[PDB]
Amino acid sequence: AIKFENVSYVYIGLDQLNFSLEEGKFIALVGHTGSGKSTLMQHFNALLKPTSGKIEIAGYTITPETGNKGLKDLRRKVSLAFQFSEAQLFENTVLKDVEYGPRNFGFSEDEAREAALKWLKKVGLKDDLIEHSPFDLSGGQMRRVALAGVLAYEPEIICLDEPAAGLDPMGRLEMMQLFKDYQAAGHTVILVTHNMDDVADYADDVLALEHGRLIKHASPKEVFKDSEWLQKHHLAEPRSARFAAKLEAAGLKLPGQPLTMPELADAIKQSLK
Amino acid sequence: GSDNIISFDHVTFTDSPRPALSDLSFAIERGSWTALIGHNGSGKSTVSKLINGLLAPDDLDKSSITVDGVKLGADTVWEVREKVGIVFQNPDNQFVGATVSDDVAFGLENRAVPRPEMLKIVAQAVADVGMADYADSEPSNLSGGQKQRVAIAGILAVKPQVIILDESTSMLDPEGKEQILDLVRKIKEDNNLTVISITHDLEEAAGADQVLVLDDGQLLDQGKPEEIFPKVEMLKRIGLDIPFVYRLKQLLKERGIVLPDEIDDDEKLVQSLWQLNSK
Amino acid sequence: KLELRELVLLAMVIAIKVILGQFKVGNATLQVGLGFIGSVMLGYLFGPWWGFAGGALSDLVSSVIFGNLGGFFIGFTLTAALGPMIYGFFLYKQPIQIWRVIASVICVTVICNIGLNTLWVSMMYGINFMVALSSRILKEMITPWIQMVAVWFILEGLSRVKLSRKFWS
Amino acid sequence: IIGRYLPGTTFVYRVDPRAKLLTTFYFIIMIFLANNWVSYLVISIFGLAYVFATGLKARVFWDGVKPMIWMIVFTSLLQTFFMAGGKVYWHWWIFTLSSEGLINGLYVFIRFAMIILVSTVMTVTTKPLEIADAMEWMLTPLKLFKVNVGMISLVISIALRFVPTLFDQTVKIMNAQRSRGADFNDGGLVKRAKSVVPMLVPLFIDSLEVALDLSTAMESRGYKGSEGRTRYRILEWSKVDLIPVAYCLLLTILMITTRKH
Repeated sequence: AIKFENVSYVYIGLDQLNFSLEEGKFIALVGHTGSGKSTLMQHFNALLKPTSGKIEIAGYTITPETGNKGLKDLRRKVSLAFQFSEAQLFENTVLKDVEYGPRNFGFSEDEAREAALKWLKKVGLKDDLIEHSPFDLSGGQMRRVALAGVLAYEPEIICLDEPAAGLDPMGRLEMMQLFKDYQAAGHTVILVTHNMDDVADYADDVLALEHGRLIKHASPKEVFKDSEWLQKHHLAEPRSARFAAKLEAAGLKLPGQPLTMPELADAIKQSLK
Repeated sequence: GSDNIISFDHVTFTDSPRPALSDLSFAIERGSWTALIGHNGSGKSTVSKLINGLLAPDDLDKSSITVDGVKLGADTVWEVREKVGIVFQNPDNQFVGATVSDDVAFGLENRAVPRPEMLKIVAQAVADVGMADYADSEPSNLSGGQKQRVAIAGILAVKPQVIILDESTSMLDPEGKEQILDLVRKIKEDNNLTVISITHDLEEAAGADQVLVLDDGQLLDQGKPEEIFPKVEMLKRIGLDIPFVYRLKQLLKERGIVLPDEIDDDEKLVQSLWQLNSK
Repeated sequence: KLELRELVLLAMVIAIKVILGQFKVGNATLQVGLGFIGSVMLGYLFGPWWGFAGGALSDLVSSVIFGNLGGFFIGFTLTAALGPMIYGFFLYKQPIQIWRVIASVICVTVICNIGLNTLWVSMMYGINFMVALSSRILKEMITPWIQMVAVWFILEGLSRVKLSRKFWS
Repeated sequence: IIGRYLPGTTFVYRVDPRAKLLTTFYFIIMIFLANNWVSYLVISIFGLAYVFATGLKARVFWDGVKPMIWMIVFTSLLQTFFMAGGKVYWHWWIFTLSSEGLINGLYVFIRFAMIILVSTVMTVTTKPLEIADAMEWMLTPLKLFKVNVGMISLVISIALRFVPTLFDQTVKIMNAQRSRGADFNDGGLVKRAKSVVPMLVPLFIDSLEVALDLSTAMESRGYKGSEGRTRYRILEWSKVDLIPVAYCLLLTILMITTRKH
């Protein structure tokens, strides 16, 4: 699991985070801008150490006096994909760029190549664009190459800061389904996002932050249960939730909680029958 | 009548085999909000640079871009860039000044506006967007929505006739996109101007007066949002995610609940389900 | 001769040089600053003359936003200008070669760090030239070889971007 | 580490940055003139009068001195052992500590102190944008060589506006590479030198993107060159700027008169 035991960070800041994310779920990390989502994300792989408290992630204890050695095996298991992760592309070819991570984490040149080729197939990159320069690709292709570079060494836990931002709707759907398949294969996906439709569609657990404190840790149905609480705590609903609220305001009784759009359509159909 | 006129443009984008825009011909009506939607390779990324003259069309004899009666040539680009102001995509990559007031003043310094008039105009434009309390703030201390507000203020300070929002909200959080669109709407009907949106956000295009649809450099289809978004298969096959109301109507139609195509916004769908629940 | 796009790129490389001059590498015994990397980008991408201008302006910018640590003296501005000019004499519009990297780092070390920066220290602090040199000889007899190795790998990194679509020229 | 300015309300903060930067340069020039103990005493009283007239605490000056205090003492001891003369204390094979050596070491220590103290006042007591404006003002006599000074000022202003942005980008890039296994502080010489490409190449790619975007935005907003433009942010002289010229003319007279020639 990922246990945070009274975790704080100062100098954008965290204050007494207590949660236990279980292994194998799709966790959404929500909250307003500046609520400390990026700080918590960087705490997941000890880029930032806590000022007080313990982190139990991937069999590793992270403490305020945690050194900078032994983080290679932590970062081999816990991977972060930063926002605009295509910025980090630097290598001569696409394949060398993807296998930079595995070769960093002790993969052999044969193992890193096979891992890179598998994950370049998985992120949906064309086979001829392998051995091209990373700077000669399109924006979506560079995003896919960056996502393959952080998934090639098969991390146990992957933390994503807006991984499908600014993408084709089919490309956005394909990336979110890539992460859903990756979680369905036995891994933990943490999605730091401001979108709420993907939180409704894919997340099993939701971490809500507000000014650096954990304000809710529940399923998306329980997080989006009441609209007053989210508006008070600077959180948005999915559009299906807002439309269900507009239907209840009119007076249509909707069975279940319609967080997604097919669920909302099914609720409208059954509410008409 | 029409403010911007494009007739038969081609841009081959400096080695590229295929032209990004191919025989493109549209007109932008004066005083309207027109949205250009399309895929990331539809050619709409070059339209704003073509309108203000930063890019030239492939053949000047057979192409014609007229802005407010002023044809674009190599010489009239500065007459056009005082009519057209573009808000670009990245908020801090268009933030040229050291502070908010210095960034808004940049376009006025280019026009050699005298400094006291410049001070009054900059203060008024900074107060026009919601940024009067941040006039001395460096861009490193601003959010993307605030820097987009400063970009809109700097464009607005020099009194243009057209604002072009070229993917302006595409790097913002959802709470910033709403604020920027509301601000641009307030600015538009407070300054009697035309807004052109190049966007992949189709909730922005749903509020437009006109929607131009681009597909591989061709003007695919044209019209109001209430007659662009009901045709769902075309926007599906050109890789465009239709707004919430229209894909909800599509899901309900796939579930047997047929709804008229003249429902354009969500409350209309609320009543359209109310009377169908009433019967 | 330099368009607005190249002017803004020169400002970016000046900013990069300032940021890299704030960076250090190596263990606690051996700290090597990274500003020579910005000197090499200034000389490699813009030539000797715009490299000279960029080095002088980078000294001014770094003095503005980090304080000019040595003092406030235009001799250090001249030295910071002269570095990228030598890198532009040796590396601008040239194929990447071992001898060019070695010779450029030697010429920058001898002309700027060993020779002229020692002259400014002896002029400012009133000491003899040999006293300033002995105060500075040990770092500048170790850092040239580290700089040669680093500059070598910088140049294929800068080359693979110049051959990419991102480089407009 | 970006911000070095510490706010205050003393008259030094009201002095024009052109006057303060000229006073800094002139104080370096007057430090060149100090050779005997009377001139070093005069330049020390003037520098300490400036420092006490800023009203700052001694800790900001100590932070200014801290990085090169070992360079200061090494240079001071090297001047102690080279220009030795007169008395002898603790004599060695070549090393000889002397009275003349100790006063020469004191002289070079005083010079290091007065250089650093006055330049720390320049950095701390005026805002970086104002220092940039003063430098643009001092590059004005380069117009005699037909050097485009407005172009230089534009390059300087863009570089200053984009140092914190590209520093955030550098830290972000390094964190993104470290997350997938990069070490920027281990490995030996070749491994360390290869490790700066994962930092520099994304930085140069980002700089190219920013340069294209910013030049596009500037040309969209009507920037056709530095000529024919007005200025929004001006520097204005005032009566408090007569204090630096009285401070510099009085220092000049005592420098010329009290030095041994």
